[PDB]
Amino acid sequence: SKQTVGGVHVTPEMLESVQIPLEADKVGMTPAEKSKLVNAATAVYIDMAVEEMRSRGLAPKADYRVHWWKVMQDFVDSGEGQRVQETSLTNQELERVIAKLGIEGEVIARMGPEIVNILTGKTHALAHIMRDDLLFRVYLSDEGRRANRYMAEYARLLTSQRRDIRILEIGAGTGGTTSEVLNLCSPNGESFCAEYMYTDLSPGFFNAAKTTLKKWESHLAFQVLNIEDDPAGQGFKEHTYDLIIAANVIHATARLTNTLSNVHKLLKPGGVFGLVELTRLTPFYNLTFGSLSGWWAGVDEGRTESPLQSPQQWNSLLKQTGFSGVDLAAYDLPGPERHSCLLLSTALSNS
Ligand SMILES: Nc1ncnc2c1ncn2[C@@H]1O[C@H](CSCC[C@H](N)C(=O)O)[C@@H](O)[C@H]1O
Repeated sequence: SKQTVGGVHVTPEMLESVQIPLEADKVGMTPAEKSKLVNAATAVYIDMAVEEMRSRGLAPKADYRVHWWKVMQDFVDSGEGQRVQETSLTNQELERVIAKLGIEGEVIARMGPEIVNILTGKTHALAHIMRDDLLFRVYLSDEGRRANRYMAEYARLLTSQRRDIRILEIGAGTGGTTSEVLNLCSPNGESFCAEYMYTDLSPGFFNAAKTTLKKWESHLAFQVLNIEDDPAGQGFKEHTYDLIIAANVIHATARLTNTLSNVHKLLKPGGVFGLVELTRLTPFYNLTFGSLSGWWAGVDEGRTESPLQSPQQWNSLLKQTGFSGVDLAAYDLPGPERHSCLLLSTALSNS
């Protein structure tokens, strides 16, 4: 179609058609069926927790966790729980599945039975999910690998055809997306751009990232960046970057227009914003991330069921914050059971 983004030809189909190693293929069932199941195991635990809270006359600690509780209650009371009646599992069937689901079934086995403990404050959700780096592997899991691959693939296209590209990654964390990007853009550790600014809210990640990304360490710079705050005030050079990568982070901010405006301050006009985001809430994500305070960062501006936005919503937000909107959307899967995407947008001069 000759569609271009950031000056290179790319299409949704070009990215979405890529098939990559995923545990669901290897386990191996179809994504839509598994999505039914990975989410299927969660529905059981959600239902149990809601039933247990109510029967025991318990209420959650009076903080963000009540929002989590509300979502689980609605999931059950809306009748959505029963529909998920359609899939019945004996307690034998349930555990038998989970052993096969690698990272995902495993978070369910970890977190599912701890829902009441988290709600009532007997279990520290973050510490709990982080043990054995389970949270970090969740990012590496099949759940988000395809969207990360979309991003890496676009970065490769960009860096292979254009030289001296400057990249900044927001919320790089332990480098799950980064690792995919670097592996495609610099398969042999060769220099491939003029700058890769590795950033996160917390510098605590940087040490492990350097080790994880050792093959590329001399090409990476590391700096703290709270994207909720003015980037210039944080020692960054405004409007110098050609590509910004933000995987699974932008939603975790308090006010999306403020965050996007800050992203804009970093990009050159014509610069590309690579946004990797979940497209919608699923019970599994509610279970997995809903227990964490960061999930509820947007409640004050109405993101009260989850921090997430649909692609259409991101499109509008982008247009209001100096971007072109969604130039390209690539989804992990086709149909209703899709849950993640890459959104590419172009920074526009406000002048
Ligand atoms: N306000 C903020 N500014 C910059 N980073 C933030 C942030 N709030 C949360 N983050 C970071 O965003 C990351 C989200 S987890 C995503 C990790 C990685 N991008 C991946 O996809 O695999 C965390 O490391 C967290 O520290």
